[PDB]
Amino acid sequence: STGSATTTPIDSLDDAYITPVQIGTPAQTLNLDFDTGSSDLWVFSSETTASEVDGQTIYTPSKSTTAKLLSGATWSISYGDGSSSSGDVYTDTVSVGGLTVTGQAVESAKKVSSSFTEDSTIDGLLGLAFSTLNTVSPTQQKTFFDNAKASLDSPVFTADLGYHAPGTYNFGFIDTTAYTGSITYTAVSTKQGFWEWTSTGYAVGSGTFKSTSIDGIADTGTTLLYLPATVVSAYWAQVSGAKSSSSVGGYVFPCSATLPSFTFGVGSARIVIPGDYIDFGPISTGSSSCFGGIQSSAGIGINIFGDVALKAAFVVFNGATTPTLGFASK
Repeated sequence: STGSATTTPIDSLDDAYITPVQIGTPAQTLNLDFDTGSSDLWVFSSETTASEVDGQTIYTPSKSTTAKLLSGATWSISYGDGSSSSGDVYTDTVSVGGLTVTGQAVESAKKVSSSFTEDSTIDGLLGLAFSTLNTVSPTQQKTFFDNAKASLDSPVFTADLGYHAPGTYNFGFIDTTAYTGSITYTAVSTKQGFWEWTSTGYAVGSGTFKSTSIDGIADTGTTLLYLPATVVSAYWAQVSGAKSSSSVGGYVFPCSATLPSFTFGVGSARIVIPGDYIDFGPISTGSSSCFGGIQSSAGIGINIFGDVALKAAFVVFNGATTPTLGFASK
């Protein structure tokens, strides 16, 4: 089997991407944030505290003839941005782009933090990291990809995120029309539960490539590119007026600037992020200070190849017995 679904930016900055997902019988379609940095499929629901729902579409398990309470199971998750959610668990039929999994754990939110309530466009998350990170207790549950894998034509999914435009998540096949050149594959460590890999270096603009190993995660659920402070300083030093602002929470730059590109290495190959992809717009409405799309990872503990980096590439998440990551230009 295969599936193919379009993923759409939630706003004009590509702050996140939503993909329609069918849950239950008859189908209830929710728009979920596919997140290769986590491993829980959770949704706003008929059980979510009413004051914490503000415009999201909800899953109502009592209206699904295939929903079954997973008795005793609870979940609770906290994300790197400080947001969180928790609740109980049903199993139900879940389909993405024509690919159907029966018995998928659907984690129903009883509580969500303010940032989820405040984002009316995201109805939940669909985790695509390794199932060892799934938070369901006392019986850990499998991701949608893990459950689908055996049925797929090939044990892979691909992320093809657009810049200010829709893109595609494919399951079970590699669309050879969706990229240019060849795909360069690189090793993955699953020891932390992430799609963790080592970039071979970077360049700023037209500058020379610096060969240096940068360990990080491929994370579709993170907006920006978080890299070591040395790398980030070298980038922003090429932008007149750019500075790190403790009050804003990162590097800012004059909105009048033209940003240089940023290149990262994948083996001997190179992915170029155009400068425009690094512009996240005014820090507040009407400001002439703009927020940078490359930020320091120094306070995180891990480097994160988020959407800013991933949307410059066609990315293969290869879930074979030894997982690997593939990157192609497009």
